[PDB]
Amino acid sequence: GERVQLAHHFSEPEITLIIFGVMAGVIGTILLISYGIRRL
Amino acid sequence: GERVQLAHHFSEPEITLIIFGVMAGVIGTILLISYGIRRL
Amino acid sequence: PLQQTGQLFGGLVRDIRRRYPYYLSDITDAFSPQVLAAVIFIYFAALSPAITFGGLLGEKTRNQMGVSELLISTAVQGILFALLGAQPLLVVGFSGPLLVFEEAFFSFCETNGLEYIVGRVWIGFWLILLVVLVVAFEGSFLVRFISRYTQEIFSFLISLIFIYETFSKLIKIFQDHPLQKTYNYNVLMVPKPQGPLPNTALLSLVLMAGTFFFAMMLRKFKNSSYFPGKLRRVIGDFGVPISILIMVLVDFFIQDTYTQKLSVPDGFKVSNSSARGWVIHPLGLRSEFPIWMMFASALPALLVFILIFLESQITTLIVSKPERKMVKGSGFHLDLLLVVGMGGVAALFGMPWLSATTVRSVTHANALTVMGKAQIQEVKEQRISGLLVAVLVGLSILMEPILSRIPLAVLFGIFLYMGVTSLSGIQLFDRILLLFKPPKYHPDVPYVKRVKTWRMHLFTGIQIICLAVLWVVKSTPASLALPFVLILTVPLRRVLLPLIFRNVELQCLDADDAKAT
Amino acid sequence: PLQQTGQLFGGLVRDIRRRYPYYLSDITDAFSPQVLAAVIFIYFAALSPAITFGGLLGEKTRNQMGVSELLISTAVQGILFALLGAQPLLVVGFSGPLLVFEEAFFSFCETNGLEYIVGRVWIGFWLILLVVLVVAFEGSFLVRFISRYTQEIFSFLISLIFIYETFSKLIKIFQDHPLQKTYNYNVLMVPKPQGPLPNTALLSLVLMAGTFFFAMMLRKFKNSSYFPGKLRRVIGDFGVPISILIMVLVDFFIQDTYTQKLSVPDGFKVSNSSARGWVIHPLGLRSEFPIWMMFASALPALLVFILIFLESQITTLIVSKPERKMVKGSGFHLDLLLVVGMGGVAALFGMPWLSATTVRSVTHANALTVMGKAQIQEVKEQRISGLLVAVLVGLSILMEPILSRIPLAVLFGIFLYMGVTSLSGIQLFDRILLLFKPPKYHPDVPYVKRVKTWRMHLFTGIQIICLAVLWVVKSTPASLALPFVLILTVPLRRVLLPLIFRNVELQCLDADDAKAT
Ligand SMILES: *[C@@H]1O[C@H](CO[C@@H]2O[C@@H](C)[C@@H](O)[C@@H](O)[C@@H]2O)[C@@H](O[C@@H]2O[C@H](CO)[C@@H](O[C@@H]3O[C@H](CO)[C@@H](O[C@H]4O[C@H](CO)[C@@H](O)[C@H](O)[C@@H]4O)[C@H](O[C@H]4O[C@H](CO)[C@@H](O)[C@H](O)[C@@H]4O)[C@@H]3O)[C@H](O)[C@H]2NC(C)=O)[C@H](O)[C@H]1NC(C)=O
Ligand SMILES: *[C@@H]1O[C@H](CO[C@@H]2O[C@@H](C)[C@@H](O)[C@@H](O)[C@@H]2O)[C@@H](O[C@@H]2O[C@H](CO)[C@@H](O[C@@H]3O[C@H](CO)[C@@H](O[C@H]4O[C@H](CO)[C@@H](O)[C@H](O)[C@@H]4O)[C@H](O[C@H]4O[C@H](CO)[C@@H](O)[C@H](O)[C@@H]4O)[C@@H]3O)[C@H](O)[C@H]2NC(C)=O)[C@H](O)[C@H]1NC(C)=O
Ligand SMILES: CCCCCCCC(=O)OC[C@H](COP(=O)(O)O[C@@H]1[C@H](O)[C@H](O)[C@@H](OP(=O)(O)O)[C@H](OP(=O)(O)O)[C@H]1O)OC(=O)CCCCCCC
Ligand SMILES: CCCCCCCC(=O)OC[C@H](COP(=O)(O)O[C@@H]1[C@H](O)[C@H](O)[C@@H](OP(=O)(O)O)[C@H](OP(=O)(O)O)[C@H]1O)OC(=O)CCCCCCC
Ligand SMILES: CCCCCCCCCCCC(=O)OC[C@H](COP(=O)(O)OCC[N+](C)(C)C)OC(=O)CCCCCCCCCCC
Ligand SMILES: CCCCCCCCCCCC(=O)OC[C@H](COP(=O)(O)OCC[N+](C)(C)C)OC(=O)CCCCCCCCCCC
Ligand SMILES: CC(C)CCC[C@@H](C)[C@H]1CC[C@H]2[C@@H]3CC=C4C[C@@H](O)CC[C@]4(C)[C@H]3CC[C@]12C
Ligand SMILES: CC(C)CCC[C@@H](C)[C@H]1CC[C@H]2[C@@H]3CC=C4C[C@@H](O)CC[C@]4(C)[C@H]3CC[C@]12C
Ligand SMILES: CC(C)CCC[C@@H](C)[C@H]1CC[C@H]2[C@@H]3CC=C4C[C@@H](O)CC[C@]4(C)[C@H]3CC[C@]12C
Ligand SMILES: CC(C)CCC[C@@H](C)[C@H]1CC[C@H]2[C@@H]3CC=C4C[C@@H](O)CC[C@]4(C)[C@H]3CC[C@]12C
Repeated sequence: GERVQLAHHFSEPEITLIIFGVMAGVIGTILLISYGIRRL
Repeated sequence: GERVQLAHHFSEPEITLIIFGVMAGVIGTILLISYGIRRL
Repeated sequence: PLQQTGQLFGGLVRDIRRRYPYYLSDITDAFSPQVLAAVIFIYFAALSPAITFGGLLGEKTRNQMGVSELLISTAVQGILFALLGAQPLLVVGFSGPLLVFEEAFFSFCETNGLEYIVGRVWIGFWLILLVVLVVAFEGSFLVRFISRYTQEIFSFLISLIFIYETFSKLIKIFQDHPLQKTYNYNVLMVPKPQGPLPNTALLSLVLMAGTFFFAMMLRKFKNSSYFPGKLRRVIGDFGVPISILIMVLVDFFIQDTYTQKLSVPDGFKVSNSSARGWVIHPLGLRSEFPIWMMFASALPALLVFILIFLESQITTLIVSKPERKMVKGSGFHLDLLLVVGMGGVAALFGMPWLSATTVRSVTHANALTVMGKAQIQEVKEQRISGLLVAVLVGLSILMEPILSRIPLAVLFGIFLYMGVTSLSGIQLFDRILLLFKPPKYHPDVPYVKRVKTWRMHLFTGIQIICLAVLWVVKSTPASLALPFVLILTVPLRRVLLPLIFRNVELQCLDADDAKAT
Repeated sequence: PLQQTGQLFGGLVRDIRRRYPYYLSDITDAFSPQVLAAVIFIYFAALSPAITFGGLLGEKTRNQMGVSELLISTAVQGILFALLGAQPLLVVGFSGPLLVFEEAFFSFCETNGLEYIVGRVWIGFWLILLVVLVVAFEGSFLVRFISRYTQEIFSFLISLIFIYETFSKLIKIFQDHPLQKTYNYNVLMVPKPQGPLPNTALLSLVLMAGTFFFAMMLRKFKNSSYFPGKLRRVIGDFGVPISILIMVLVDFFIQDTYTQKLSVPDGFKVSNSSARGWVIHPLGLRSEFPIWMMFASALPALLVFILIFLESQITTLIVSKPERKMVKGSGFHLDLLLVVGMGGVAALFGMPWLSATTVRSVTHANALTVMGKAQIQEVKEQRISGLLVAVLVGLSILMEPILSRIPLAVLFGIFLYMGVTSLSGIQLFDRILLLFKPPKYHPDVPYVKRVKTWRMHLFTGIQIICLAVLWVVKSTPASLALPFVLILTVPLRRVLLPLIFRNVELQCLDADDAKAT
């Protein structure tokens, strides 16, 4: 980073990967819900 | 005129009238000569 | 392209199918002197806003985002968009609305003791989610409801704002260096002139006027019967570069007088090495980032998404008009995905998100327009010019020895040239001119020959009131509401105008392709 | 009018018969706003040369002749010529060749210990004799041998010289007030700035460019489809006055910066009350005037007569061209008699003799030209505009409170406007433009459609060599020989051009009325 940075459990790659995984989960959830709707 | 001017025998009107009279004489001379020429 | 398939990501898939087959021609169509001239012209058109907005951003954010970040973001996003976008003539860069939002968000974060750069990261994360959903459900198809009415109101307003800011910069130069009997001949120069200097304001005015004049004359020459046709067109094609070179040389050979020059950052470094590095931790840099703000970042993300979406998609509509002879197609879904997703990713590196900018993109398209024998004949549609512009913006930090010799006033003349030439194809501007012409002189166009003169003037006047309202909103603290006020013109055209105009009148006055109904 | 009757004073008598019947219309045709605009425009066109040349004359003659004498001579001779002349659109005033002759004669008189003002009196006496004889024998009929070839070479050369001097004055302003880092903020102002001043050169450049730009735009507007037709024409008619007013107000509201202003003499007094009074004694003021110089004054009289005759009669030819739609006729014999005789009389009062000046007269005629719907429709031929201009020049000494607020740079823009607009009807200038055009674009005119392109360009090039030779002669001490070098073009057209051009080619290229042979 720059200067002194507060240390987190998750590093930048780890936390960004987790956020992107949650985002992928939510996107897949909404897409599957859309697939289920419009068919019944 | 202006400042100190040489005194002449003829004043400005007199001298200019004399010059114009001589000019009229010369013009009349050349005109009469032209009238005489082109006819003989 | 604005149709709805009903298939998930269908509009995106269609965009790729439509334009990517032309990929080879998107390279070989660049082999022409007109494309190099366009590169040089749009390079300055893109560099100057980057430098100016980056300076303002650094001033207003304590250098958390500044010139270097904006330069690198512009370069990288432009390269990627040129290589992958469906409309490579769009120019991606920073804009005034984005600067206003950065101001507002920085102020909000200061009030609540938040790290502004981390909040930006979370806005970016929400931006990526929003664009994926919008593109997944083909949300870009709603652009089909933005008719020439709204397109032209937006385009005319942006052009007028561009001209107004260009003139305001010159007025500011006069304010800093007024005309006085006496000056302090010993004035500190670093970092900038600390007091009024002689000849600076007038020389800047002269340089601006001269650049504008030379550009306008060269444009007239390209059209004209002078010189062999091929020479006239190349000289005409390199009109803006030639004008820039002439006025830069004029300023160069005037050693004693000071003129403000372009200034790029020293190197490829963050603007504030004390504040942040290149990568921003989403959980916080100095303080743990609050959890509630991780969710609350969706709303600023919504506003940013709306701003970028409207600017970019209206720009795409304008540059892709049928009358402009674009025969390769554009991708509304793909371009939005690219612009917004790259912006969301850029947030992770403390870099600005961008939008396809109307004046720059229209300037770029016009510089690639080849004119018939009057009538537009074709456009050099290709990816090389935009890619090269982005690369030059990225390399600007290394070419300081060249850029430091270019006065801003020369670029002011070029900006005026862009602003005036951007008004050409706008029917609203054409109709505004008709307000000052007797009817017999109105051209043979359907909205003249099929609409009564006073009805056409009433139609123009209603549009002018919309411009007045929008300009007023721009000049207030609630200027971020501008996209919604602009959206209000779509109901105005579809709900209220038919109450006072007959159908045939509206087909004449608001025509997707300038047709006689 | 150029026919020879064979009767003494016949051409003079015919001139009176031709034009004096229109005397009533020469008054009532002035009742129009175009005529008032022309008055205002030509007032400055005539005043500025009077002031500038009078200043130079005073500097170069020790104020024996200066600004006041030239102003009064211009006013009186203009009034008389307007009331009595056969071509009242000619503007009578001082010119550069006349200034050169005054320089040379003053130098000669200084070398030989002569009173310069008295020698001028005797030159004037000889001038009156010469013109009476020339008019008596219808000598003006020789003007018929000055074809469009010579007319256009002379007109183009005079226009180019006018533009060149206008630009040289601006360059001089920059030389006096260069662009510097530092200035002496305490600089003596009286009589004139004694050192460089800030902002002066650039502000003068801006004022000149702005005046020129506004004049050229207003001229374009008068032609255009904007505004109601009658309003567009009046605004267009008052184009030069409106531009002058705008730029004068701009300079007025800039209090701190210095610009050189028009300066008229304090009152109606001789320039050097110590040197001479109002009436000059032909026999001498301080010393008796030598008799041999009374006869030797004929030769300078011959040279002065040639200068005035050629300038005035070529100007009359140009303004009276058939294509200019002058339907009242001109008097070559009467106008020469008036101009030269009034000059000879003016010498008696220590005042300049004058000539009908080409650029001023063409400007005056063009300001009175009413344009068809492109095609010249008529000319407001009348005596009032010239008479009023002469009266205003005469009254200029009393309107110092107005003239002191007019910067010379504004008039520089107007002079540039005059110089560029004077080139319009010149076929030589039109053909020079064709040298830079591909043949397909050459207009449908007889010298294009009936002459081979390269032959037409050869014809133009020979004319260009004549301009080069004349301009070179102008830039040498033997610049008073210019009328003879110009006369040499008449043998060139009549003796040598037929050796290289066929008859039909010459009828196409040198046409008295632009006819296809
Ligand atoms: C690069 O960034 C430096 C600081 O960056 C810091 O860290 C990054 C990660 C972000 O979180 C930034 O927001 C953060 O500041 C810059 O150094 C800073 O310069 C400015 C200008 O002087 C000052 O910053 C702060 O301004 C606050 C105003 O909103 C001020 O609050 C004070 O304001 C009122 C009146 O306005 C005062 O009456 C109050 O006392 C109130 O405190 C800040 O005050 C205090 O802030 C910290 C809190 O821990 C203290 O430690 C400070 O000593 C200060 O008393 C503060 O002034 C500071 O000078 C400075 N701040 C820090 C933290 O270093 C640097 O200028 C910038 N570089 C460039 C080129 O712009
Ligand atoms: C108004 O006019 C004044 C004089 O006008 C005089 O009378 C009229 C009718 C005309 O005939 C004029 O030609 C005539 O001069 C002006 O006053 C004069 O100013 C100029 C500038 O200083 C000077 O005039 C003369 O300049 C001659 C140069 O050609 C000079 O000759 C001398 O030159 C060489 C070097 O150049 C010297 O080394 C020699 O000594 C040589 O003599 C004149 O010299 C002498 O002339 C007279 C002869 O009688 C003497 O009386 C003088 O004292 C002088 O020594 C002379 O300098 C004079 O200063 C002055 N001359 C006179 C006669 O007053 C006045 O400036 C003008 N006003 C304006 C506003 O321009
Ligand atoms: C800089 C040139 C070097 C000059 C050196 C001197 C030698 C020199 O350069 O001229 C010879 C050559 C003659 O060739 P030519 O007249 O046939 O050339 C035509 C010209 O190029 C036009 O521009 C054309 O139409 P357009 O414009 O494309 O629509 C036309 O094409 P098209 O009808 O078949 O479609 C061309 O044929 O050049 C000129 O064009 C004349 C103008 C020269 C003017 C002089 C230069 C100011
Ligand atoms: C400041 C003026 C006050 C305007 C008051 C605002 C109200 C207002 O003035 O409009 C109505 C009135 C209509 O009058 P109208 O169109 O009939 O007037 C025609 C106009 O003057 C043209 O100029 C004419 O041809 P030209 O030029 O001579 O060749 C034509 O003459 P012609 O065909 O018979 O031969 C004229 O008939 O004005 C206008 O002229 C239209 C343009 C108004 C544009 C207004 C922009 C200022
Ligand atoms: C394509 C070419 C463009 C044409 C448009 C030109 C616009 C130029 C703006 C000038 C006004 C200005 O900038 O005014 C602003 C300044 C200063 O104002 P203040 O009240 O002292 O400011 C108060 C705050 N201080 C104390 C910090 C300064 O005025 C002046 O010092 C007046 C000089 C104006 C010169 C006019 C230039 C020529 C204009 C006409 C050219 C045709
Ligand atoms: C309709 C609009 C007209 C456009 C034409 C403009 C011509 C202006 C003349 C400038 C040159 C000049 O005047 O140069 C002359 C001067 C000084 O020369 P020096 O060597 O110091 O003189 C030596 C003798 N001293 C010591 C007595 C002075 O130069 C300069 O101080 C350089 C500054 C020039 C500014 C350029 C103005 C903008 C030009 C481009 C506008 C499009
Ligand atoms: C649309 C974007 C913002 C993704 C979805 C937002 C929400 C649902 C997700 C994204 C990633 C998540 C965070 C990921 C990591 C952790 C660390 C854990 O010790 C506390 C919760 C916390 C801080 C999560 C809270 C909820 C969170 C912010
Ligand atoms: C063409 C003009 C100059 C007129 C003709 C010039 C000759 C012929 C004439 C005109 C007037 C004449 C002068 C008039 C007055 C006198 C005064 C006298 O005591 C001596 C001769 C003298 C000085 C004359 C000499 C000749 C003269 C100069
Ligand atoms: C408002 C400003 C900017 C422009 C001023 C001029 C406008 C309003 C003028 C110019 C020409 C005018 C028209 C001329 C003639 C007629 C015919 C009449 O039966 C109905 C009105 C109508 C159609 C006029 C309406 C007003 C009009 C359109
Ligand atoms: C000299 C500079 C200023 C102008 C350069 C262009 C001139 C010289 C060019 C332009 C067009 C040219 C002409 C084009 C074609 C031909 C046909 C040929 O069978 C004879 C020569 C002729 C008629 C050329 C002569 C030279 C020409 C007139």
